[PDB]
Order: sequence, then C-alpha cells, then structure tokens
Amino acid sequence: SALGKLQDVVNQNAQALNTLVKQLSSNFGAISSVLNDILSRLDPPEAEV
Amino acid sequence: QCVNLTTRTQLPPAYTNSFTRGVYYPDKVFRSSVLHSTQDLFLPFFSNVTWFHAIHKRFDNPVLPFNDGVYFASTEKSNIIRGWIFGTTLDSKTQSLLIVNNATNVVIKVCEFQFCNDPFLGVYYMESEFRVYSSANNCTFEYVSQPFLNFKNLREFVFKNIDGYFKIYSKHTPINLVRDLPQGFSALEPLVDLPIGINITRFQTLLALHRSGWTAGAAAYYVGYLQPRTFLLKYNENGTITDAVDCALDPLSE
Amino acid sequence: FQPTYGVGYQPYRVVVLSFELLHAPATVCGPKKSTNLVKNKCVNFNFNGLTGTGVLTESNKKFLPFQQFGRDIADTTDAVRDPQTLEILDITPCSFGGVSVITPGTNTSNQVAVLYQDVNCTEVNVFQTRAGCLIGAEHVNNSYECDIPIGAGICASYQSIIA
Amino acid sequence: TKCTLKSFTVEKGIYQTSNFRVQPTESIVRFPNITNLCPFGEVFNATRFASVYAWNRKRISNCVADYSVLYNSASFSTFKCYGVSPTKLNDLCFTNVYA
Ligand SMILES: *[C@@H]1O[C@H](CO)[C@@H](O[C@@H]2O[C@H](CO)[C@@H](O)[C@H](O)[C@H]2NC(C)=O)[C@H](O)[C@H]1NC(C)=O
Ligand SMILES: *[C@@H]1O[C@H](CO)[C@@H](O)[C@H](O)[C@H]1NC(C)=O
Ligand SMILES: *[C@@H]1O[C@H](CO)[C@@H](O)[C@H](O)[C@H]1NC(C)=O
Ligand SMILES: *[C@@H]1O[C@H](CO)[C@@H](O)[C@H](O)[C@H]1NC(C)=O
Ligand SMILES: *[C@@H]1O[C@H](CO)[C@@H](O)[C@H](O)[C@H]1NC(C)=O
Ligand SMILES: *[C@@H]1O[C@H](CO)[C@@H](O)[C@H](O)[C@H]1NC(C)=O
Ligand SMILES: *[C@@H]1O[C@H](CO)[C@@H](O)[C@H](O)[C@H]1NC(C)=O
Ligand SMILES: *[C@@H]1O[C@H](CO)[C@@H](O)[C@H](O)[C@H]1NC(C)=O
Repeated sequence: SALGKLQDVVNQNAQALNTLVKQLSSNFGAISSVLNDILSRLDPPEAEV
Repeated sequence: QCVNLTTRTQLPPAYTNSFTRGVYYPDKVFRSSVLHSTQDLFLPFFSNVTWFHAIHKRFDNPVLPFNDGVYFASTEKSNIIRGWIFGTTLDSKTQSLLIVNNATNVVIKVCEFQFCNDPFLGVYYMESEFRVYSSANNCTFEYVSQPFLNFKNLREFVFKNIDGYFKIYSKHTPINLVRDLPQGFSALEPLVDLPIGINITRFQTLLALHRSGWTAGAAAYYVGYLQPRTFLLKYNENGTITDAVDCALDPLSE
Repeated sequence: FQPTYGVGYQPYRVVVLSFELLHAPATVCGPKKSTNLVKNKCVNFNFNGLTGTGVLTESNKKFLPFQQFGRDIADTTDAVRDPQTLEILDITPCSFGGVSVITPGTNTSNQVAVLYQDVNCTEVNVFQTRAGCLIGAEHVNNSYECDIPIGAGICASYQSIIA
Repeated sequence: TKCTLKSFTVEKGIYQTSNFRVQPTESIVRFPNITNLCPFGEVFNATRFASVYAWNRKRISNCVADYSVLYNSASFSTFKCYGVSPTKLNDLCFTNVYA
C-alpha cells in the first residue's frame, strides 16, 4: 500500500469509465436499451419517443 | 397397472446441509478470469436440503412441491433413480411431463397421463416391470434422446420452468463418500431446454425395485428449492466457474 | 373411381395445413438462411439473433461446448462461436478515431497534415505513430524542440511539414 | 479546420476537427445447419390416404418446415393460403401445424 495515491487515481478513472460504459445497458424507462431493437420493432412515431 | 407398496417402514425424512452445491451456469455466455454478479433463481449456500433414502425397508416416493425450481442431488450406485414426473394435479385433468431413462433410452413426453399413486420401474434378478401411468390420451411434445446417466456416482440436476421453457441443468461427479453430500464446489452445465409450456407445481421421483416381495436398492437423493438471489461467480482462465459467493448469506459474503 | 373418368370425378388428394399458434413456445419455423463467413473485414454480423458490426477474426479463446457468445468486464460481446462450424471468433470493433489537422499559421503556409488517432495506416508521406497515422508529414531522424505536439514523443514542425 | 474554428485564419497548432469511422461492407447472417426437417414426405407422398369421413391428422411439431419446396412444386393443382401469404411462410414461426 505504499503507492496507494497513484492507484487511487487510476482506480477512480477506470471505475468512471466502467460506469459510463455500463450506463448504456440501462433503458431509462424505454422498452429496450438497444437502439437497433427499437428501430427494428417500432414505427418512427413511437421509436422517436 | 398400479401396485400399492405396503411393506414400507415409517420414518420421517431427513435434512442435511447444502454446503456450496447447486450452482449452475446462469447463461450461455463465455466469461474468462472475471468476477460476475448475477441475480437468478439459485440454491442458497448451507441451506436445509431434504434427504430421502432407499435402503433395506425405505422407499421414499412422496409428493413434493416444485415451487420456483428444484435442485435434485443423487448419491447413486447400481442405477435405481430413473426419472421424474412433473405436473399440477398428476392426473388426466391436467397435462403432465414424463422424463424416464429405462434400460434403452431417455424419453420425454408431455401427455395427460392418469398416473398411479406409486409409479415405479422394476429390475428382475433385466428390466421387465413398468407401472407409471394407466393411460395417455392427448400428447403434445415427444423427445427421445441420449442417456443422461458405497455410493460411487453423484448426479446433480436443476429443474426450472420460466416462460414456457423447462431448463434442465446437469453435472456428473465421481465420488467415494459413503453417506452424505460431499463438501465442495461444482458448477452445473446446462443439459437441455424443453419447450413444454405447461404449469408445474408438483413433481415425483421415479425409482426401480429389485426382485428376486420387493427389495429397494441402496440409493439416496436430496431435494432443495431455488430462491431468487444474487451470486458472485468467479470465472477462471478456462471459462469454468470455480468459486461462488452467496450475497445474502452473511455480512462477510455481502 | 375409374381411370376413364373426366375431370371433376377423378380422385383428388387434399392436404390441409392449419398453422395454429397457442401461447406455448413455438417450435415450427422456416429454414434459417445462412451465407458464407467472411473474416478480417468490418461486416454486420447476425449470429443466432445477436447482431452487431465488427471485424471477425480468429480467436484463441477455447469455449466450453455449451457456451456460444463471449463478454468482457464491460458486458460487450467480444467473442462468439460460429454455429455452422464450431470455431471461436473475436469481434474487434470497427476502427474509429479522431481526425486532427496539424498546420502552421495561415500567414506562414497553407500546408496541413492529417492525424487519424488510434487508426492503423493500412485502414485509411504516410507515417505510423503511437498516436495514430500521420499523413502529409515527412518523418525525419533528427531531433528538434517540440513546435506542434503530436503525442507519444512525436512533434511536428514547419521548415514542408516534418514530424 | 477554418469551419471548426469559425475563423479564416488558423493559428499554428493541432486541431481536432472531425472523426473517421470505418463503415461496414457486407452482412454475414450465420445460422445453424438446417437439420431435423419436418416429415412432409410422409404426409404428401404417402402410399395410402384416408377417406374424407375419417380424414387423417398428423401433428407437425418440434421441427423446421421448408414451405417453399411445396409452393414451388409443379405437381399441386390447387394451393390456396387463406390467413397467411404463401411466400411469408418461411419467416413466420407457428406453435404447431396440423396436416
Ligand atoms: C394405491 O393406494 C392409493 C391410496 O389409497 C389408491 O388410491 C385410491 O383408490 C381408491 C379406489 O377406489 C379411490 O376411491 C381413492 O379415491 C384413491 N385415492 C386417491 C388419493 O387417489 C390406489 O387406488 C391404490 N392402487 C390400487 C391399484 O388399488
Ligand atoms: C432442517 O429442518 C428441520 C425441520 O424442518 C429442522 O429440524 C432442522 O433443524 C433444520 N436444519 C437446519 C440446519 O436448520
Ligand atoms: C423404454 O421406453 C421406450 C418408450 O416407451 C420404449 O419404446 C422401450 O421399449 C423401453 N425399453 C424398455 C427396455 O422397456
Ligand atoms: C383430451 O382427451 C380426451 C379423451 O381422450 C378428449 O375427449 C379431449 O377432446 C382431448 N382434448 C384435447 C384438447 O385434445
Ligand atoms: C398453476 O397451478 C397452480 C396450482 O394448481 C395454480 O395456483 C395457478 O393458478 C396455475 N397457473 C395458472 C396460470 O393457471
Ligand atoms: C486451464 O487449462 C489448462 C490447460 O488447457 C490447465 O493447464 C490449467 O490448469 C487450467 N486452469 C485451471 C484453473 O484449471
Ligand atoms: C454443420 O456441417 C458441417 C459440415 O457440413 C459440420 O462440420 C458441422 O459440425 C455441422 N454443425 C454441427 C453443429 O454439427
Ligand atoms: C415426393 O417425391 C418427389 C420425388 O421424390 C419430390 O419431388 C416431392 O417433393 C416429394 N413430396 C414431398 C416431399 O412432399
């Protein structure tokens, strides 16, 4: 644990990137988190929503 | 044809520890050198798993609930356990699932069987006795496949029924332990997915008699129940689940 | 029935196919069409309902026989099994990158160089850097002070544009 | 760069102006080997058919059916699909078929 100050910064940046990538898996109230599924399942008036 | 077995010895069923058994692969995705948290219908660690015997005079074929899913463990030698019955009322009113492994092949049928009160197979000292159902009128699904199968063999199965899909997971383990479940870890690979689409709340174990009255060969099986919970699974460099953490067992594993 | 009969009295064999769809899982489908596998190219792949865009290369990951797809830590599909021939393919993402323009002042010159960041030079005075592919700058073996920073120890200057 | 910087004069330096994304070329839609075809040969090419008062019924299930070997067969005098388009049969998936 001698080099914990640099490893803390590295872990925080990697965890922020992993959280930002992980947030793509959330649908945020939509029917799906995949854009291709929405564009292939729905008409553009509701796919726009 | 049905036969009442009236030479049983009255004894309450036993209970023992699950240890860290009952873990199956939750999906078909390869993962390597990773720690993955998943929320699924799992068997809890160190749980109270119900123990049934076949010894001579014990012959345990009770009526058990299915609930959300069933972990079925089998400390087996000389091939007494042969299959399972799934359904709701287990008669011709509803539609029921038959899985059997007789002396030739493995048969899965979804029919309205009028089941006997004590369904069984039999071995004469050759297999020449089969008394499971008295009729089968309306059959929707048939599937004939390969044979799935001191106590020498350990059979783990996980039966789940979600969205009309019957998931059977299996694992075969060479053991040399005498009486109880061995303590260790073994992740259950998926065996088959059956599109049966039926309501299942009750299930039956099918055993085999030994004739030379009747004699029950030495076998023992264990029934546990799955609950929705989270495990932390460890995937090694070869993609095999080598260890697991129950997230709601104790504060250390939490 | 005699064979000497006219049309309308001759026998006709009739098969009536009734496709019925109860909310049990459907098990009667058509033939799932397949096309020849193309590797080492940025293609749109559709493997057993899993779709995407990527470069499909050979993989050294040995799957267990029940496993079909592969995911990394960030839950992105980076490995897959071909269903026709049981082989493992890595799905590299198709190359993307920033396009940066390296120039001196327009009072000085109108010559520019283009840096494609994290892009190999075979996928676009062409020089390969660790920052990316630099087109329009002549790489020299001499070392000077940094005028325009490129990155990874590479700098550009005007004297033509050298890197 | 002049468009990005909103200026007609560009100072000396490096300016990130655009992006380059490789674009796809082909579509590869690989599926399993077409196995366990439905036994339509035992229904259409049967030796002995039934009479219409005691018509035979075969429950086609748990298989994959190539319908366009029937619709492209020259032998059939009448081929009338009512609820479904004929060419769309290879794409629609049904729970079971009764022949
Ligand atoms: C084996 O035992 C069971 C339980 O007693 C028998 O099931 C009963 O059979 C009688 C026959 O008239 C019925 O009236 C009861 O309603 C049945 N009970 C249940 C819970 O189903 C069964 O018949 C016996 N087997 C044979 C071959 O006689
Ligand atoms: C398992 O259940 C039985 C009765 O349901 C009980 O007597 C026994 O103590 C339980 N075992 C454990 C380890 O809790
Ligand atoms: C096993 O069951 C199948 C299906 O009922 C049957 O065809 C076969 O004859 C049986 N074999 C024996 C040895 O009973
Ligand atoms: C089920 O079987 C009974 C008796 O064989 C029959 O009367 C009934 O119509 C059948 N139902 C279905 C849905 O096949
Ligand atoms: C399935 O069976 C159980 C027990 O018989 C019953 O309570 C439940 O309502 C059934 N499910 C449906 C959808 O009917
Ligand atoms: C992984 O597999 C290799 C051989 O393929 C073997 O040498 C190694 O011991 C395995 N690792 C584990 C943890 O089992
Ligand atoms: C598909 O066919 C090829 C050769 O025709 C064979 O090598 C391959 O194993 C088959 N796929 C499966 C899943 O058996
Ligand atoms: C019947 O046989 C002929 C010749 O073998 C073939 O062309 C036709 O497709 C068959 N009919 C079926 C498979 O329904």
